[PDB]
Amino acid sequence: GGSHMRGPNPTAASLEASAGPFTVRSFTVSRPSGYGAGTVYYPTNAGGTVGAIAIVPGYTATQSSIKWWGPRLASHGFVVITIDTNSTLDQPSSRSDQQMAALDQLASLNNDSSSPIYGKVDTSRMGVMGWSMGGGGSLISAANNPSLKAAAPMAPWSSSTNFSSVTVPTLIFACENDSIAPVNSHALPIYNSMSRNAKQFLEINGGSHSCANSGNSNQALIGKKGVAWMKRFMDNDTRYSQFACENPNSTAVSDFRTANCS
Ligand SMILES: [Ca+2]
Repeated sequence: GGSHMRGPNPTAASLEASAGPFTVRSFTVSRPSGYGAGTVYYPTNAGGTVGAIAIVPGYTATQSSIKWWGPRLASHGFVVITIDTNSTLDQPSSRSDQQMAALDQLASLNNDSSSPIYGKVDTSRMGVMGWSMGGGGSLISAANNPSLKAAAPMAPWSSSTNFSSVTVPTLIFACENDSIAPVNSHALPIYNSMSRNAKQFLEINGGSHSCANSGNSNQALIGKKGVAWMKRFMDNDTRYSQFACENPNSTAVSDFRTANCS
């Protein structure tokens, strides 16, 4: 598909800032199809079509826990939907279905001349993210939909750790002191199961289960890595290779691993 480069050349400082290069606006989805609710964040001035990312919260949680990713990613050139699930008690498989339904709705709104994102989406370039059970659902989405270009589960919770089938580039954020989805029985065995993909594991030092959520104390680092990963793999943009693949050399990181990254 070639590359899909948007925006000025990245620097560490420009990726650690809270606001990327593009102005962002948002709207709530009027008739969500297959999920509970969504807010769509989009760049007004990206200079070309951009890929789409759907983000799912955790069990009992709402969009507030994942909201910060909307403007953070959209401002670098992505259409991002943060969803609420049909019920906040939905399990990971249901969360995956709703995540994929939200991406499909972004593709439909791209066809809709009355939508703010009419013609703004390259619907062939999509990614998945989520927290906790939504991170589990993101891994299910990636396993079931290898056409996805990237995945970034955060403090994932899953009953099964075997994601050996996944071929999608996957960045797993983990939280060192997680007591809800302990790293040793969730994020790390999940990470080790994947032998068929580019992958990365970033464990946040001292982090509780909410360490990648809105209001976290490491938005510079986490946001830099999330954006860099999505830019590298959703846009095929090798200006981001070093940022996506590098050990961040951060006292904020207690464990860093990566494989097959370029
Ligand atoms: Ca520590």
